[PDB]
Amino acid sequence: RPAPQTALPPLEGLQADNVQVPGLDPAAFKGKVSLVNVWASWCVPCHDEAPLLTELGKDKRFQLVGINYKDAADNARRFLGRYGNPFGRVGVDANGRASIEWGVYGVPETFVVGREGTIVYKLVGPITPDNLRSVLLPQMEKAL
Repeated sequence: RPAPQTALPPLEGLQADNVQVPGLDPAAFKGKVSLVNVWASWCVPCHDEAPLLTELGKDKRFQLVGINYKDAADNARRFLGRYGNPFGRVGVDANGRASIEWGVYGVPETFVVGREGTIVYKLVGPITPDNLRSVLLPQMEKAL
């Protein structure tokens, strides 16, 4: 299905290369292979998976998008300062309403969005070394 057309404001004060990281504009999916991760600082598996996303963010073939779910800004900024920020865009979903449009049961969940802006794969639960290497990255490469 087409990715939901949800627009979300940014996480104020999150910077990359000395400029504010933008929020989520659904036009950003077209033409790219994107990973969309829905996370919160209070979520236990979200901590477990964070260092794996920081590494994946080094791979410039892909766009990484974060949806910060039901999380206070100070805590979200602490989280990304602790583990690093792998995301090129971070949208804040303070009330969870955008995540319902994405079909999110709880955090974390991860989606792969292809060049046509459609959802080609979903992972429920944390990214692990095994599902990164042998499930998610293969699907992402196929979508290129």
